[PDB]
Amino acid sequence: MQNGDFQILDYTGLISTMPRVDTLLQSMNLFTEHFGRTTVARIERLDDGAGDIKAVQRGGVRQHLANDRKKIVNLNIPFFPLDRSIDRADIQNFREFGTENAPATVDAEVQRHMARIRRSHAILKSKAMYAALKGTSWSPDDPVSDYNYYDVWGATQTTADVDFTKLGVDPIEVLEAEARAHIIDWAGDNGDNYEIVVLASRQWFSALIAHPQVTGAYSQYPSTQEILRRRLGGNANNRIFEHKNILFIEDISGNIPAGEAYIFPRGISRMFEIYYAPSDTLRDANQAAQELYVFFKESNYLREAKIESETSFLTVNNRPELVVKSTGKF
Amino acid sequence: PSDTLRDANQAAQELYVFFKESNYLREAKIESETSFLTVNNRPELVVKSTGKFT
Amino acid sequence: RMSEQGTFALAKVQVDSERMKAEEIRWPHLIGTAESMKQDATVATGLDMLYTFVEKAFKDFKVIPGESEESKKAAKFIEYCLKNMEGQTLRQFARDAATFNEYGLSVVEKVYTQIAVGEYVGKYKVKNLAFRPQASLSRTNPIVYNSDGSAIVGIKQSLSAFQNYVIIPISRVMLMNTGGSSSQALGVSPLVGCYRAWREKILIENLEVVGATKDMGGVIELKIPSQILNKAAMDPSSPEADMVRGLMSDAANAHSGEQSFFMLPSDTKDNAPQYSMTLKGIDGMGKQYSTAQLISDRKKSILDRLGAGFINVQTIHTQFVQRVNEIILEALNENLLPQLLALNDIRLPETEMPYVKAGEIVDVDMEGFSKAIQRIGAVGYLPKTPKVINRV
Amino acid sequence: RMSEQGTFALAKVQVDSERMKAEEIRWPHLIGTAESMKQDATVATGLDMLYTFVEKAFKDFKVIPGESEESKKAAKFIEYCLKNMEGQTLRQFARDAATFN
Repeated sequence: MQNGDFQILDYTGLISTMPRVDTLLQSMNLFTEHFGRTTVARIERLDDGAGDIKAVQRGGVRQHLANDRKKIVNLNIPFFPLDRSIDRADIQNFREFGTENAPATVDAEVQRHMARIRRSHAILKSKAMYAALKGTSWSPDDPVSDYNYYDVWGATQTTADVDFTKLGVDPIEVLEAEARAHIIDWAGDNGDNYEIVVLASRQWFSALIAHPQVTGAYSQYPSTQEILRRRLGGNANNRIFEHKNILFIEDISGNIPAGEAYIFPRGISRMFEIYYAPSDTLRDANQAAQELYVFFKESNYLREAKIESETSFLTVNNRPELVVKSTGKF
Repeated sequence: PSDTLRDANQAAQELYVFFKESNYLREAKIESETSFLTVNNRPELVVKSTGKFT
Repeated sequence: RMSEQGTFALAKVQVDSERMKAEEIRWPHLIGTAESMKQDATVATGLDMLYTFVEKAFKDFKVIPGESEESKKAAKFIEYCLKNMEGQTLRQFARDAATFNEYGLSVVEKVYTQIAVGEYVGKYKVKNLAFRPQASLSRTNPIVYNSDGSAIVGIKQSLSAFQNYVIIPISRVMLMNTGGSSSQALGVSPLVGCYRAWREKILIENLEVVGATKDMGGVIELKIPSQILNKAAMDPSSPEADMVRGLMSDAANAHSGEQSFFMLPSDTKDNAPQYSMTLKGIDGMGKQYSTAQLISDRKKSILDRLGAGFINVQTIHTQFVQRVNEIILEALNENLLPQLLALNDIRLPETEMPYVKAGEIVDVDMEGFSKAIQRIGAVGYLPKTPKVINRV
Repeated sequence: RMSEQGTFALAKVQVDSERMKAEEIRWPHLIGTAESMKQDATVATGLDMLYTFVEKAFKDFKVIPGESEESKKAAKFIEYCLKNMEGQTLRQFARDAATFN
């Protein structure tokens, strides 16, 4: 590498940095994938139950039953494009920024753009699931869908608030009573022992552990999962805790508002779904959709290169009833 | 000949048909052209016949 | 494990390769640039000699059967089918298949028909190995891939070829290509590379013709006082006019013969004479570049890509022809024969599949062969079979 | 299946090829340009030497029969027919056929 006009120097190395991308929700595998053909989907509901029988005199009048109930809904899907171009001036006289004298190559910039586009698509997909879990679809600046599942299906948001400043009150005694009772009374089918999971912001999860009740619970004899001397979840970035037949997870991504936590059960059928629609191309029109489409074009006149990527999907929550907005006070 | 630069002053065909795709998988077009003249070289042996009816 | 973790990237390897070419040799144009080449007397000649030996090889073809009795019956049926196409012969097919040396690509469609009356009534022949000309194909996308650039689903033909003056499934088509890897559907024509040299070769030949015509060395120049020239122009019926008209015809006819001479007045007005006659010549030095050797270098540059460069004076040319033969045989042995036997439910093991063997492109040496048989025969290493006897 | 799905395009392959030729060598003119060539002493000589060996090859022709007795009788009849055309011989036919050069 060249130093001032009459001097030289030694090039040493390259340092690169990039922000973290979270994949916890992807890892948990809570969403089922459906590849459709159109941009409209249907969902069928069929709810049934029973009534009570009242006593009547013998030999006189009789009693009659009611009938069932049905509902049908429809939904649309948004679109997400992403494009970029490359010009001569970007590589005309710019050193590669790698080795000492290698000239800039179009391929390197193409790979950079590929990486950036992939990262952006992954981030968008991650944000979509977080938005869906909250009970609303993700479609910024696109009021065409803006579907609020609580309003669409008809429901209300259970709170199950908890206060941590009361050292003499175990917070779990409110979570159990409210959340688990509501979930059991609203499972809809006839099940048992549903597993409960909780997503907590850093502040909420950190405050929960420090509560005197939990510490006193495990302090006096070893048991297992030694909170005091080990670390929750080992050395992994995402801490894990399990107390009173519940699983607690910390949200590193920070998408959850600070101090808030969402409680939802596992195992329930078809609570979460995601649908993919085809792109705006003759090859894929009316065909089976794919996770992501990437295109690349080199100008036949040697004076341009362009990159193209697009995708279209929707995240749907089929049961707003089983999401509880835990809110902490400190 | 068709007006295309391929066959300018080159040859002739009864009917030219072309099909185009944008190469971007987003559009296509259809083309067709013809150029001909119908000539009766001997306007001597065709005789008109008009008829008064009723 | 048992799962692919990548793609061939057919749809990308193409799109890089179309940019990295001069624009006169990209797909929709190369069809015209090929036929606007060929009319060069060195380019035609290279292609003609290549087709000469390809046709020879696929004339006396043979089908080699296996060991079992089942294979021998299958080999006979294969020979009948390949020698009884209605209106087609393998020589015509070979000389149509070998067109990928001009366009990197060749498309042949297989059509099967049932037998009405004959030795193998009830079976299926091949009616025609229908050649699809590269010029009649789709000028936009000729070859269509999956939703991804992984594989090929078919080949598209233009709708303008069905007129006088559509997508064909891949399973029905036999594709041959050369000059590229398996990931280049549109193969590299051997004329790519030659193109820049052909452009130069032509331009130089044009300069030679105009240069030889314009080398006016020794041309006759005459100087006459302007008083005579001006008087003739304004007095057409004056003695000056008659003499000027005589000069314009006499000077044109001034050749060398038995009576050629010149007689001019010797008057003098200044340091220069009034009348003069001189023969011009180049006042300095002539041309230096010797355009002759420029053309010879470019001709050898073109013929080398076709292996026919020996005309400028086992060989390179013979080895080059074998390449074209093997490509055709792979399509014939591995795409038509297994399918043809499947239709007539002749299912055999791998070791019992018959195969077609092309003929020999170099004639046998009578002197060499005759004395080779004796040397082997005089020791007893040559079996006594009708196969050896029929070789004479 | 057993169905053609295309055409040879004889009527198009021609009409492209007539444009891509200098106009003195398109069909209705090439008949004149051939006979206005030949009178070059290098062009005549090339064609004459080609016809010299074509006539030689088709002079001592032979008919090769099969193995069965039926083929041998057919071969003899073929030889009689090809050698008894009224006013024609294969040498004359060969030197007329070779005019496609």
